[PDB]
Amino acid sequence: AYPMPNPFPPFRIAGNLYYVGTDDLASYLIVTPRGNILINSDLEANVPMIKASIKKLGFKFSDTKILLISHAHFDHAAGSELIKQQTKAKYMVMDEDVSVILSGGKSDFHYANDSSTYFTQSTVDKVLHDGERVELGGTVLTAHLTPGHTRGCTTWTMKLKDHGKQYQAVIIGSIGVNPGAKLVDNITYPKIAEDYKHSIKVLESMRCDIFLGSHAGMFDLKNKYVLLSKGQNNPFVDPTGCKNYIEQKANDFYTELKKQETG
Ligand SMILES: [Cl-]
Ligand SMILES: [Zn+2]
Ligand SMILES: [Zn+2]
Repeated sequence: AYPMPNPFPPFRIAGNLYYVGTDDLASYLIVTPRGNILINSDLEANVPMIKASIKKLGFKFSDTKILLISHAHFDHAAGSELIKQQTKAKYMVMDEDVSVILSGGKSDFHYANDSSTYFTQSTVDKVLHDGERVELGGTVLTAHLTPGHTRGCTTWTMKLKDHGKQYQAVIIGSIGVNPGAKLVDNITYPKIAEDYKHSIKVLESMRCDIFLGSHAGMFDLKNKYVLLSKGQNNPFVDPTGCKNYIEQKANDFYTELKKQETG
């Protein structure tokens, strides 16, 4: 059973990007004059928490115009149908992950036969592609296809202005290798290893100032939030941590590949 995340205080990360997630599953709110964009619906049990966080910041849940996700796995997309019903937000997903979203996880190349990983089925209002942009009220998000973890895992990026300076925010979708995933001669997802390697190439050459991810633990949410409360110069601007994390996971992939190929 996936550990139920604990509530986390919502806050502004930089520019018009706010954190409205939990102490684990990370969710983001981009506020614009023409509505807001929400990233990651998390677990069903988390929807009320996400709505509450958005309202705590002084915004309206009803102003959610677009719903996005890091990748198609229950812990990041299970609550999407509820959010669509409750806000009428337009659901946009990377083409490669659409099948999983429509089938509620039944078509998952790895978890197709694990009902504990299934989630409510939902329709995709707009199919996204590598490098496509999502724009609203002047804000521009770019969807980067960084496959492997899921066929259509998306790494979202955007430029934020903070304290007069410009910073590239990167929400790493995930390039982690889940326990059991087969990297060699995968029957259902043959290009899995090839995809991970492509993601490593993309991520390792990607400008990254404001380091974020689908999971709080990826970018040290807790400690950075504490520094933020202490009033430190945006502790979320962490290009060094981003570089190191990407390299670490890139190496974690090769460690698993090595294990599967020679262990
Ligand atoms: Cl990790
Ligand atoms: Zn996942
Ligand atoms: Zn996850």
